[PDB]
Amino acid sequence: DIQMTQSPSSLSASLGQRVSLTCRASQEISGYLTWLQQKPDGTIKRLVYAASTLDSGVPKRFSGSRSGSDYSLTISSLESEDFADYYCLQYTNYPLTFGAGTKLELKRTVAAPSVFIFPPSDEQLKSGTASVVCLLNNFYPREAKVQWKVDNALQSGNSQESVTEQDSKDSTYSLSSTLTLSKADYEKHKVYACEVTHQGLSSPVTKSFNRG
Amino acid sequence: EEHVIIQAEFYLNPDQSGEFMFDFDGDEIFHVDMAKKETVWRLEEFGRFASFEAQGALANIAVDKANLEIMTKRSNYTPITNVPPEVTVLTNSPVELREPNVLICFIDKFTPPVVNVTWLRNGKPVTTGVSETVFLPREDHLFRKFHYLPFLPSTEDVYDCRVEHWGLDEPLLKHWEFDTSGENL
Amino acid sequence: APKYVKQNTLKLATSGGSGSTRPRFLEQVKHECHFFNGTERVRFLDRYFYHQEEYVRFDSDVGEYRAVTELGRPDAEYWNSQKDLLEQKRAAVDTYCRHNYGVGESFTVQRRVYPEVTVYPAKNLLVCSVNGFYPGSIEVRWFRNGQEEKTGVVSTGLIQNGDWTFQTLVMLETVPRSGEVYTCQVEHPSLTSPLTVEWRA
Amino acid sequence: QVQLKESGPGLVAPSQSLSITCTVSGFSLTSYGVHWVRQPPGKGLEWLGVIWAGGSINYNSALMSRLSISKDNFKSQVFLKMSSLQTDDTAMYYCARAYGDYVHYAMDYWGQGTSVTASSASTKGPSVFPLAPSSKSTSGGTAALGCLVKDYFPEPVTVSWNSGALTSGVHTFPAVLQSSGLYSLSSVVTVPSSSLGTQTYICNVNHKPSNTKVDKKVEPKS
Ligand SMILES: *[C@@H]1O[C@H](CO)[C@@H](O[C@@H]2O[C@H](CO)[C@@H](O)[C@H](O)[C@H]2NC(C)=O)[C@H](O)[C@H]1NC(C)=O
Ligand SMILES: *[C@@H]1O[C@H](CO)[C@@H](O)[C@H](O)[C@H]1NC(C)=O
Repeated sequence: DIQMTQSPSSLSASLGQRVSLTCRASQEISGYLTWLQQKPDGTIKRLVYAASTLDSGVPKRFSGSRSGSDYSLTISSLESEDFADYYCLQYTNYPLTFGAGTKLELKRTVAAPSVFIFPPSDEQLKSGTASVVCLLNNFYPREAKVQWKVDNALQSGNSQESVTEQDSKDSTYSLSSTLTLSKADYEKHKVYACEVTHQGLSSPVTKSFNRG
Repeated sequence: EEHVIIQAEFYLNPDQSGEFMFDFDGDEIFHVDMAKKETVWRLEEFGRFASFEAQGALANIAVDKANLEIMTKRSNYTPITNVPPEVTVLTNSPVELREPNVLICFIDKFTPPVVNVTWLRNGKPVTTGVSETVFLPREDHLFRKFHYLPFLPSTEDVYDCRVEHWGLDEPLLKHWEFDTSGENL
Repeated sequence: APKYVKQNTLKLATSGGSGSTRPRFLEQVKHECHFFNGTERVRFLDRYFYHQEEYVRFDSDVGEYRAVTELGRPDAEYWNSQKDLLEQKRAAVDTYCRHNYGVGESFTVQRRVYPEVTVYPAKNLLVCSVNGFYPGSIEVRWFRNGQEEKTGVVSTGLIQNGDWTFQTLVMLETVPRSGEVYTCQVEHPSLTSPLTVEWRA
Repeated sequence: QVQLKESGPGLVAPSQSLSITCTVSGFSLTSYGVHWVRQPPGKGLEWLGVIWAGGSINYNSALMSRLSISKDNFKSQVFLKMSSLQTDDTAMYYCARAYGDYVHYAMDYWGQGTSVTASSASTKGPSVFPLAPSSKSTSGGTAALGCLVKDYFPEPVTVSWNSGALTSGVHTFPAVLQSSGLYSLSSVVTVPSSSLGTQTYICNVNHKPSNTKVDKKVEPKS
């Protein structure tokens, strides 16, 4: 089995900028290398095949090249659509082996999250459990701190979050922190709050509800 | 875009093969023969309406050779990928028994511009009566080629276009038979 | 009496090191001319290649050589510095593209060749073979009893023969029935009136 | 024209068989070959095998004959059989096209992808609870409403808004693995606050492995 090791693992650059991936082969693949693009929805479109042969519906900014056993994809004039996951692929002999990948991120200006907080639903309370959700919409960068204070008391567990991908239009992330309690442990307090720390925020923003 | 007139040249090492040809919307206008040093019109009529000094095309191949050395050195002697060919066999007109026709061998999407093509009637190499185009340039910058074999169809004759290319392990045999004309399409 | 004109291939810039069933090394050059609205707008494109990778390209819309891979930067920088070289490449829209257009307009642009239309069944589907026409701008229509059938038409596309003629096969996915009359209609700039060919059960 | 689409069971119990089909259109399986590739969640890509145009098959040796790739040219669809499924096999399976019968023909067109989960756990319908807009003046003209999809297994779940009509400003979050072992996610929309009394906001949740399709309206409570 041939080993394919991709070099930039999590590159992040700006719009109209040049990046470069490196894929290197343990054995000699004799030029049989393709470059793939995977948008976050699963779509896999082929960019370059046979080291540096440009596919049909690929702009001229994409560019494959070879020096020895070093294969390099070089995207010039980075545009919004060109930010996704990228894999390299060898097909000189079975088995076909893929590279590790390269998350490409569009660096933009900082954005502060508008923080919303949601009470639990009546349908959910009857079922014996309860979930409070805190949403941080359209922020950048991905790095943000969310904390749950129930009756001014920092909660540790039952805090599971989830981040979206970079929006194709405005290039911002969104985060969904969900705090889960029982219907018994819910009715035992009055004040539930959400504290958000981010770079675009001068000071932590806290939205809260008092069950009323 | 209505029409495109491409002047295409290439040079290959170590084979020392050179090419200089004009293109109009995908078909060849003329190419300069490197052996005899004369212009070769793809359709003979063209030569009655236009001309071109073939000695000027040789000077361009000289520079191509020079540039190729520069490029080869400037890449630490990085080779070309043997991109295998794509081959289909079709006829000029829908086959009718005992009517003159031509078998066309379409070799597409390959590079380097080096290939061995041989027609085979009933398993035996066909010697005379074969025509062939120079390497035609594609737009993904690979190559495409045409090999012709005029023939008289019958049910007692099978044909094969045997294409050998460095991207392949074995020769590629594309089989043609009167019973199965349009099957491939 | 009309003379084609060649476009000079420019030498690269000497600027590299060294190193090392036989490996092959290819260099391509494509001086291509693009024409719009006849001869009104003309885009010249003096391109240089190495294997299948585009290295450096002149654009008439840009006016100077610009690299397409990092290896072409030395060459793009070397050529744009030559003042006289750029003028010829900018004037090529007239010097070479337009000149060569007029030289061959008779037998290239204004080339017309009648198709030959043929209808047969095989595989039971029906085939409309249209062979040996130039140019390739063609429209093929299937009529089923004087009623165009825009459902069931699988066209093989334009198939280049290599001898300045195209061929194409339009197949209609219809039960042949009986007594029905299928018609293939071909519109092509080499014809004076749309060709039609009928086929009855 | 050129298209490939995978279809197969969403949930297959372990130690059973996995049969996926790659129905193709735009080309003939008598001239092009079809590869199989899977992608475990979060991890990279793994090549499984390929059946070429002429029927020659090449499997990946690591898969210990747990793989059976067949083809039916006339029906234009490729098949994939996985035996002795283990928890590691949970991934997304693709198919891709390649010309001829030689490995040096690069693959080009890929499929959409299909999800297959190998777990003994049963399929469970999702519970859809509404995230009310509530709030007060909600900043300068915004509003946040959303749906909460809780306690479902397995993946995936598809959330539309107003039957697809409302798409601008929608964020449907990736699922998380709850403590119980089920999944939970939410979807939100940012809509103008003025339109909270003059536009209906319904979310449509589709969970194919349990045939659960729920349409819950998100009406404010203020
Ligand atoms: C075209 O045919 C020639 C002759 O068969 C091939 O040249 C041979 O190549 C093998 C290795 O592949 C050598 O061992 C022989 O010594 C060569 N013979 C001669 C006479 O040169 C050539 O490879 C073929 N070209 C292609 C593209 O297939
Ligand atoms: C094409 O050129 C003619 C002049 O020959 C001009 O009158 C016409 O407006 C042009 N059409 C377009 C679409 O540019």
